[PDB]
Amino acid sequence: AQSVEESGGRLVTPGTPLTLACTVSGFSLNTYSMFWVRQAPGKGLQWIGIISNFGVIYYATWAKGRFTISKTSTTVDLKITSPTTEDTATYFCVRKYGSEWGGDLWGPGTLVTVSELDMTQTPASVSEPVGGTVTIKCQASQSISSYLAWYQQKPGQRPRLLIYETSTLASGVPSRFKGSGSGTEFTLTISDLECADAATYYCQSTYENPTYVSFGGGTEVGVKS
Amino acid sequence: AQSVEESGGRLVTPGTPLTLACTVSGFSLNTYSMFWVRQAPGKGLQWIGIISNFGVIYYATWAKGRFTISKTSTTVDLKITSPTTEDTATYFCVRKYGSEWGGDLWGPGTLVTVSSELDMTQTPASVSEPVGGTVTIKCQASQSISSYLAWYQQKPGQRPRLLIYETSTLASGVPSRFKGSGSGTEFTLTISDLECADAATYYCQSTYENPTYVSFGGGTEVGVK
Repeated sequence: AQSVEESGGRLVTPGTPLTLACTVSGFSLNTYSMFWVRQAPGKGLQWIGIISNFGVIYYATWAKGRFTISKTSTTVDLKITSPTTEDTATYFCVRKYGSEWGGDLWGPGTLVTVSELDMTQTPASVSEPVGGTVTIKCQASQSISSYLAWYQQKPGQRPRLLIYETSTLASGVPSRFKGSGSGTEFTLTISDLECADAATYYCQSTYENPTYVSFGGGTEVGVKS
Repeated sequence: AQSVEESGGRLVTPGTPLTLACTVSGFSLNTYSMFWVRQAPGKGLQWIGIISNFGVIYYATWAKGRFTISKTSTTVDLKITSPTTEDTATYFCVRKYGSEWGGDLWGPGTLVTVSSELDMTQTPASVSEPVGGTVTIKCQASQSISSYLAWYQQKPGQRPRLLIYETSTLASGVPSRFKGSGSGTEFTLTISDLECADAATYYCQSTYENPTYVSFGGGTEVGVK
């Protein structure tokens, strides 16, 4: 079985440096690239940076100077150089799938407490009845061709990949989830809604450049009963 | 017969003053106090101010200068004196229940778009348990607020529903699976025999009868997985 797990999260005082670890099971970091994502409580997902199987690192522009990535044979490490209260978040390491800068295997995340493409997601929140239809729209500042993934996140759980390459369905995801779009306009449609489908959904630019990798703000989907 | 409805929400340019109306059915503004709450998209609930049945107004400290409340025999009005982009939100009027500065009847809310001191800490931010499980949410007040605490339920894209007032007293229609407890600074909500219907955001609110002490928690997303 292939799995991923983060560790190192704890309470800390501003400026006290901190290192998090991401330990992998069932695959080699000699084969697979890994990346780090964070999520402040109540806020959405934010990309920090990526390290290739050959150890080439790319950081988001906002993260440069604030974070250091490094790796061992079995561990990917994230150092927070000089924390502030704005760095309070759950930190996830994610295993990159082959074709794009998206992730198929997420860790449970580790909580840290401290005492340029734009993606526009609509709507923010929506509830429809069991059997209903929901449509989420995602709009990209620049053209990202087919490099778009959709993730599902239940409250207090990790994101699950639903769709990669705009329309390709991940293994075990039912065909009720339909992805479509090209360039700047993308949509996810959930047909025959079920209670299990209630979650937050995020679009992500999986374009292979750190300037272009971006998460939408999220869409809370509820189911009426 | 008893209901509340807001009106006046629209797109506006920064600085253009705007008045919203709250019109009631089934009760007298001679008997009941009314208060205004706002909710930016994706963000949580924020109290603006209250007007008594006798027309005595209290504003949140942040709201002073930014908002004006007034009433006619059948309408409660909220004026935004000089809107900014930070004022973009759904605005709710709420009918105050007798014992505390909490609200039992909420309107659908009206959307305003603008385009060109007690602290409540809710733990955890997000949580999922399995159907039949138990969920426990903690709410922590900066100062002692005695038994003046209410719990609200909000499904995505809907209005809040009052569950519990006076710390432990169960509102009309709410099943006994919802248990509230606490005193002073430490309060908890427990949902027993979890159901799909229960998946929502839950907010605690200080219902202390002073404008410096009225505050909403940041919310807890509850999932059912």
